[PDB]
Amino acid sequence: NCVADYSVLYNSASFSTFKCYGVCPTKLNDLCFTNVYADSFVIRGDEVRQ
Amino acid sequence: KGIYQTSNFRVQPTESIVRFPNITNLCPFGEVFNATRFASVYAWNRKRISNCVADYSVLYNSASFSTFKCYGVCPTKLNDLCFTNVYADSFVIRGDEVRQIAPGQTGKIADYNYKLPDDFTGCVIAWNSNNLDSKVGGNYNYLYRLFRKSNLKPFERDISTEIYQAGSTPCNGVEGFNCYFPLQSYGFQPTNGVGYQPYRVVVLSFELLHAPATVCGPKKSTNLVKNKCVNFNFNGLTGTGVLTESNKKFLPFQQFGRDIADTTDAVRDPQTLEILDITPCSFGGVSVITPGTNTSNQV
Amino acid sequence: LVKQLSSNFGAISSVLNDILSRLCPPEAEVQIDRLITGRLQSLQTYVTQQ
Amino acid sequence: LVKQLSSNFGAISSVLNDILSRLCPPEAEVQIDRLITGRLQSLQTYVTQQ
Amino acid sequence: SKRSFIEDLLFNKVTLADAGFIKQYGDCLGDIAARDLICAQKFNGLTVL
Amino acid sequence: CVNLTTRTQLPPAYTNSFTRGVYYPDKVFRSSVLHSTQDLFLPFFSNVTWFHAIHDNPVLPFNDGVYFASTEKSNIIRGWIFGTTLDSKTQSLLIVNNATNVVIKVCEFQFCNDPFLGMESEFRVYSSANNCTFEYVSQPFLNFKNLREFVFKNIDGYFKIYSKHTPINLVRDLPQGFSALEPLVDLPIGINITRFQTLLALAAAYYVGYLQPRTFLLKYNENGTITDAVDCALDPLSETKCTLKSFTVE
Ligand SMILES: C=CC1=C(C)/C(=C/c2[nH]c(/C=C3N=C(/C=C4\NC(=O)C(C)=C4C=C)C(C)=C\3CCC(=O)O)c(CCC(=O)O)c2C)NC1=O
Ligand SMILES: *[C@@H]1O[C@H](CO)[C@@H](O[C@@H]2O[C@H](CO)[C@@H](O)[C@H](O)[C@H]2NC(C)=O)[C@H](O)[C@H]1NC(C)=O
Ligand SMILES: *[C@@H]1O[C@H](CO)[C@@H](O)[C@H](O)[C@H]1NC(C)=O
Ligand SMILES: *[C@@H]1O[C@H](CO)[C@@H](O)[C@H](O)[C@H]1NC(C)=O
Ligand SMILES: *[C@@H]1O[C@H](CO)[C@@H](O)[C@H](O)[C@H]1NC(C)=O
Ligand SMILES: *[C@@H]1O[C@H](CO)[C@@H](O)[C@H](O)[C@H]1NC(C)=O
Ligand SMILES: *[C@@H]1O[C@H](CO)[C@@H](O)[C@H](O)[C@H]1NC(C)=O
Ligand SMILES: *[C@@H]1O[C@H](CO)[C@@H](O)[C@H](O)[C@H]1NC(C)=O
Ligand SMILES: *[C@@H]1O[C@H](CO)[C@@H](O)[C@H](O)[C@H]1NC(C)=O
Ligand SMILES: *[C@@H]1O[C@H](CO)[C@@H](O)[C@H](O)[C@H]1NC(C)=O
Repeated sequence: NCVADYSVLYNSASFSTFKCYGVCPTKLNDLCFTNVYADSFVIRGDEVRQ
Repeated sequence: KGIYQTSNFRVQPTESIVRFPNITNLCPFGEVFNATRFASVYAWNRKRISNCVADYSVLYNSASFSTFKCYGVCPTKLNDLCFTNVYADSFVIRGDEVRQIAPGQTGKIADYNYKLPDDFTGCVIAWNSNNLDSKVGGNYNYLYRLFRKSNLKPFERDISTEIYQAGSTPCNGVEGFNCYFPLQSYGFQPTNGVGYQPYRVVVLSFELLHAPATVCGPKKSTNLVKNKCVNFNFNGLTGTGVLTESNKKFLPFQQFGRDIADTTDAVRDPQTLEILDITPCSFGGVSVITPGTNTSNQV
Repeated sequence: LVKQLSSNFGAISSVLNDILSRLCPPEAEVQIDRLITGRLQSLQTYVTQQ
Repeated sequence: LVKQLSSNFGAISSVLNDILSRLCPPEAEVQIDRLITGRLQSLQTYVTQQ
Repeated sequence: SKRSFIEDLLFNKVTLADAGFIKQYGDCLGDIAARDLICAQKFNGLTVL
Repeated sequence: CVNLTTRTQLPPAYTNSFTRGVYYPDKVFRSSVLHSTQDLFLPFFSNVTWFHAIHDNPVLPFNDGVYFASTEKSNIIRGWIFGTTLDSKTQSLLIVNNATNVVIKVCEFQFCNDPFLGMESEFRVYSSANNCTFEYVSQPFLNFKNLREFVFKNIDGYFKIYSKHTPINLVRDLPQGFSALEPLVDLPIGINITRFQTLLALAAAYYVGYLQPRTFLLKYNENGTITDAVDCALDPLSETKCTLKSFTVE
């Protein structure tokens, strides 16, 4: 039950990495999704590659 | 027994020939890499570069780049090429946002301040400047746009400063609630986190082998050999063939001529403005007439 | 022939608009080329049989 | 057939030497494969018609 | 030749767009003002036996 | 700046744009061939707005590239302005020729309501210049008889200007002849252009047409010059020529 603007993160946040597989990000504004799951956690810095 | 239209392996080229424009000027790499002041990202600088030889060995001797990503041209083939036009888009950004300077990316930088064509050809070069641009207490001379009514176009520079109506409240173009000033600044401190350190970025945009070349790599030219199939290189356009004199009325802006097949038919020599047709080395089929083996080997 | 429009030919999808709405030129064109060569192959086969 | 030498087939250029002077094996070979399969396809079509 | 009158008419009515059956190297290298189709074919491995 | 009061004008005239609006799509030399290319072109036999000087010029929209053309005998028509608001709030492309040097700017400009140059003096076309990012200046120099046809387009940050200057002997209307426009200049500006206006130095008229995304067939002759072209989707005959890749249909 969402509208996804990701402009608040622009206003405040600053991401080190933003890698999208299957969906290049610039086409992300004009799309709708069936299901969305946010898998959130914390890791060590190097392991971000993994 | 019979005749066979055999494949064409008989002749193989032996030597190479290199021909380039006769320019001895050294390119102003310093004025863009070694600059007192870089343009801010919203007002990024675009420097035409011309009448150049590009060695990029001075940067080797002194500089050390964090990122060197070339689209359309892998770097090792960069020495033996010449470019039609070259524009250095120079500016400074925040450290993380270095990822955003690329085709297909999105972000505040990609969307509001700077944008690349998805068909961009050229090289993005970035290195930190946390020990030069940054200063204690913050550096507020480097700003960027934070809100825009819509998305940017490639290489579009929007230097507008008028108030952005974030809400539906028309605040007459003056500061107020739900409508703020689009431009924002970074606080760069030498002790700040890596993702917040300033990075100097330069984007060399060009387009290859479609027009006369005035800038080129550092390879030295050679003499020309006619009526012999040789491995030639004219303004970075390589190939193998026999070079022969020709008459062609090339227009001043036209550098290459092409045949029905859209293969290069003739080249205007950069040093001596004459046109040379190229013809393949292995012209002419060869057919072997022979009696069948088990009888004789004469043919 | 019409059933061959359902083939992915190794692409993410058989629908052009899905790819174009999801993907952007630098790597979208590869999937589009795959679909184009597959469908052109099917047409060439059909014409040869005819 | 000769006009089909002008086709890019999705490549950056129809000229082999341009690709080879601009690109190096690990990803140049992909464009070269694209050109080779396109031109071999054109030849196969021509031979079939003949 | 031993072509008949009628055969002469036939050969003179239908046109054989191949520059005959002879087209030397020097013939193509001298024909640099027109970019002959047959020369373009010949430089790309296409030959007419 | 000053404001105009006395106007001897008429409703905007209309004429037919035909056999014109074609330019070289690239800088490659090719001869005695027929090449198909898809790009923004002026559709043949379209409707083109015809304007006269009073005996002033309105601001027009800039839709996906504009074809401009005009016939001249005394160099009245001395430049153009491009932009969105054209009041110094945003960068605005300015091209001028004051009989000495062709000048190109992208400065933020407060344009005069009524441009005029010179009768023989009084350069009065703008009133502000700030935060400029480009400047180009050439070297000094000093029936209608000369037709000049230009194409101004804005593609991915480059403002591309194609042109053709020819002698003529005709006053009434546009000629029926054929002429291709060579590429003259490509400026990296990075400006959002939506509206534009012309510049006069105060017999005079001009024509403005709009480009559309069309496919065209182009004929290079033995000297590599464009001698003829065919529109695609103009009409069934042209569509037949376009699909058949030929100018002659059996
Ligand atoms: C305003 C922009 C502008 C452009 C883009 C321009 C292009 C241009 N005009 C030229 C010739 C010329 N151009 C003009 C005059 C004009 N041509 C025009 O586009 C306009 C607007 C005028 C003035 C009203 C004349 C008189 C010549 C020389 C023609 C001759 O030989 O008699 C030339 C060839 C230079 C030469 O060989 O001497 C160029 C490149 N001139 C300009 O002034
Ligand atoms: C270039 O300028 C035009 C004109 O201002 C912009 O288009 C307008 O944008 C506003 C704000 O979103 C809208 O309210 C108008 O309806 C738009 N008009 C038209 C005709 O589109 C356009 O967005 C600008 N270009 C960019 C890249 O921002
Ligand atoms: C460059 O051009 C000049 C004159 O055309 C010629 O004499 C010279 O040999 C060329 N090459 C160099 C390296 O100067
Ligand atoms: C840039 O500056 C450094 C130190 O100031 C210097 O060593 C280097 O040679 C300069 N770059 C060039 C191209 O001269
Ligand atoms: C425009 O110039 C004024 C001073 O004339 C300055 O205050 C303002 O910051 C400038 N704007 C930009 C975007 O450079
Ligand atoms: C091939 O050689 C063998 C032995 O030398 C002989 O028996 C046979 O007849 C030969 N065949 C032909 C076709 O000459
Ligand atoms: C008159 O000139 C002023 C500037 O001096 C301008 O603001 C106004 O729009 C002009 N009005 C007319 C009708 O030209
Ligand atoms: C423009 O010309 C066409 C014919 O070329 C005509 O049908 C049309 O009505 C004209 N436009 C106007 C506004 O009259
Ligand atoms: C007008 O002509 C003079 C004389 O050549 C020149 O100095 C000036 O630059 C021209 N106008 C502009 C705006 O440059
Ligand atoms: C092409 O150029 C040649 C040589 O200058 C000339 O004789 C011929 O007339 C030109 N073609 C045309 C159509 O004028």
